[PDB]
Amino acid sequence: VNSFSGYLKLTDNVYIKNADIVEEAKKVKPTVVVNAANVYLKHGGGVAGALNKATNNAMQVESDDYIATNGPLKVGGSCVLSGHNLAKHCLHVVGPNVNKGEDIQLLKSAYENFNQHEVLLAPLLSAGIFGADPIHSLRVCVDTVRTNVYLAVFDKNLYDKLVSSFL
Ligand SMILES: OCC1(Nc2ncnc3[nH]ccc23)CC1
Ligand SMILES: [Cl-]
Repeated sequence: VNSFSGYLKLTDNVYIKNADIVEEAKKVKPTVVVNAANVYLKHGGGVAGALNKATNNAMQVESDDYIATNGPLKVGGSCVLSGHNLAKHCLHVVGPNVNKGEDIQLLKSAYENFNQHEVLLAPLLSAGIFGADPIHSLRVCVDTVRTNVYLAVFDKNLYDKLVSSFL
């Protein structure tokens, strides 16, 4: 039993809700919130800009030190950093950016990072400003993630279409 509330069960391990991931994080304080990161951990907009703003820019400050030490992430890769006031940990995951021509096949690799954590609050990777088909992102999630994932989907109209086309 966990404290996630109001989610629709899609499969044995995947759940979904029409909500801002930032608000779900503020309410649940999950062990792991997933950020839809880019390789530079520049948290400007979308999920990343919203999470970072909610941390009063502490996420960005921590991220800049991470990059200065370690260099950029790989597309499809991830790192674990602090969750600040939103969660215990933030798993920064880089899905491919279709607008930059990055290989959508890397979306599966991106979701594989979720399997290192038993329970996660996550957005749809590569959706929104990242330019991929969100229906496809949900399919890859369900077919790749084996741990328990709670998907917060900000856009109401998007949430409605994701549910209806699933089974
Ligand atoms: O609409 C779904 C998507 N975006 C978001 N999802 C969850 N929480 C969010 N907070 C800000 C943006 C945002 C993935 C594209
Ligand atoms: Cl977005």
